[PDB]
Amino acid sequence: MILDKIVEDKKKRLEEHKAKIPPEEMKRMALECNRKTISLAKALSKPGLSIVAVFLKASVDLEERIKQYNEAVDAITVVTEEDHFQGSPEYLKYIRERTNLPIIRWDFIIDEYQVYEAKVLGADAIFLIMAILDDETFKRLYDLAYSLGLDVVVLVYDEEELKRALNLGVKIIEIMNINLKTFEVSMDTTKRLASLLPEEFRKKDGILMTIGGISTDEDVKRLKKAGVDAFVITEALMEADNPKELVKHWKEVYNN
Amino acid sequence: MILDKIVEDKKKRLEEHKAKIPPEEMKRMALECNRKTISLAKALSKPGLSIVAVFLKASVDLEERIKQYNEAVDAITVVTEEDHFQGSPEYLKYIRERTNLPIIRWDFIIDEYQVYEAKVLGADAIFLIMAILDDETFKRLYDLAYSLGLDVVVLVYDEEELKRALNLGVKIIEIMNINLKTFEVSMDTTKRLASLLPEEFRKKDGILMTIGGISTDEDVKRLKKAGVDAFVITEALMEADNPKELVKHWKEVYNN
Repeated sequence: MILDKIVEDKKKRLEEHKAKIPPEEMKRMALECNRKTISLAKALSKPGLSIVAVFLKASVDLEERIKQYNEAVDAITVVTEEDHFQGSPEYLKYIRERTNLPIIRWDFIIDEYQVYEAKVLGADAIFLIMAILDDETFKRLYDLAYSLGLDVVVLVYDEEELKRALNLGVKIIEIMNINLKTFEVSMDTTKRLASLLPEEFRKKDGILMTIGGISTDEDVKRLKKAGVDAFVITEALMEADNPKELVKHWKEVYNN
Repeated sequence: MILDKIVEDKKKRLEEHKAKIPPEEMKRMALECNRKTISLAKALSKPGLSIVAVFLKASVDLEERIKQYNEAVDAITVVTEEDHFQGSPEYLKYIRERTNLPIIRWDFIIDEYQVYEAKVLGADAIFLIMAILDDETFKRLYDLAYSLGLDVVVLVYDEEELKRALNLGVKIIEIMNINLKTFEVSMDTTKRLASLLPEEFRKKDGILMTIGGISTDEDVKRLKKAGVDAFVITEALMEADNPKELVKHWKEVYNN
């Protein structure tokens, strides 16, 4: 119903893109074209809570929201998946022109084509999902992204993905606050998994990000306790009349 | 991005329904109201390949498609999830009035409220997903559905879910033909998992259903080889000009 359609749509989209810009050419452009990446790692490990805002096209007002986010948050995620979310390379290009913050490309990134393409489109980082990559494929894509000067946000969902992830040298880990077995979106997830991080994680420049289930001041206080360095926000920042004030308040609750 | 939104939407929808029809009342109606269920089990274990067609509202022509499906397929799945797919109790009611085939309610069924509600709405079976139910909750909902005269289609995705499922007495198992680690939708999945079914599975009235990745005659021949009793179809039957001919041809390829 859901997972099977996401997979088949993505394979067809990849074939549609590879037709327009062939893979050997996309690789050529990534290697030849000049772009200094804006460091996501530096923006996420700065003291205090870092905020990552998400740009979704669906599930000009955009120029305004970009300007608001530019003054409020620390990095931007752009969703380029096309069938479920109506993203596109053009959408990312549009936002890239209008912000100096680090951009993370969010997509189902399973192919080196998409890593080269991320570099070409001006992303500073990509999202890799442990659940849809075996260990060989993950290491390949992870290494290629860093060879291009990109950071990588690694999404984990449970204890063995985290284990796999730490076992593969990962430095930026995002935990989704979902618990499928209780059909719940709660910080109880990050809390249990964060406890399994080694004590040297932050010391060795490890970065912990979370997404989902945080909306109250008490929620934010739980993050600091857990060693979360950054929070990824979707609708809460889209719907806020005053994103800068919301971020400022979250950061104060975190720091105090 | 995806999983967290599906979970939060579903919890809010459940609260919206419980407000209109409280749970104690929904239970009263399920127990008091008269309905003889149409046996899904009998329709799926009849000799040959059984076809289950899916009614999705999104992702009157409907009256026509129902009539076409009534002459072609062996059971109907109705998606009642509202936020991702635009289903509704009304949608199920509408289809129920117009078909004598067994109906499976497809939703994220995590609450006995939804099992009682399925009975009230005229479903003959419900869908339970191993991945989003712990063993206590699964057994409760599985047992309640059968106490109401409903069948249960149990969705499994990997080897330990199947193990869990067989360990809980399940009789109708649906395998989704997805492989997350290779980001593929393929019968290679059902084939590997079907091999792990005990030899007594079919003898003890076990029923194996698959969904996804089958579209060619060779695909269909792989199903029989694997002991698949039924195939669940979505777009292939929606888009067919002649569903009865498509089903007839699939059934011939299976039987020969």
